[PDB]
Amino acid sequence: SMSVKKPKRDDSKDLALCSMILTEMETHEDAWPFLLPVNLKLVPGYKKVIKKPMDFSTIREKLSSGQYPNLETFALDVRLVFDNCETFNEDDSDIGRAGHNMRKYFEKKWTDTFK
Ligand SMILES: Nc1ccc2[nH]ncc2c1
Repeated sequence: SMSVKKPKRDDSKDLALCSMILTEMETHEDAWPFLLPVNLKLVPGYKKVIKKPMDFSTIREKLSSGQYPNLETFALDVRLVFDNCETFNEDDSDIGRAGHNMRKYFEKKWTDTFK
């Protein structure tokens, strides 16, 4: 509270570390459904169903331009990619499996790096 400061974690390396994690996701072989925005003109249903589209290239642009206030907002956008994937794809599909794989991959990197 006012004038009562909690010790806080050193956050000076957060930007660099999120960038490295995002690089590892960008170069994963199962990243292909997530590298660019879904084409809302060509994919039926996506625009109406998925209220907040997100993809790795958009996360990279936001990270590179100071649009994440902290590392938690970065993780929220990453998880949004995989939550959108589950909403729109059957678990059994190639894209559905890719999303579950990438989520697992991310969360381990996240835990190992920050927790
Ligand atoms: N053609 C095609 C098939 C499955 C898809 N999931 N998301 C986009 C998309 C496009």
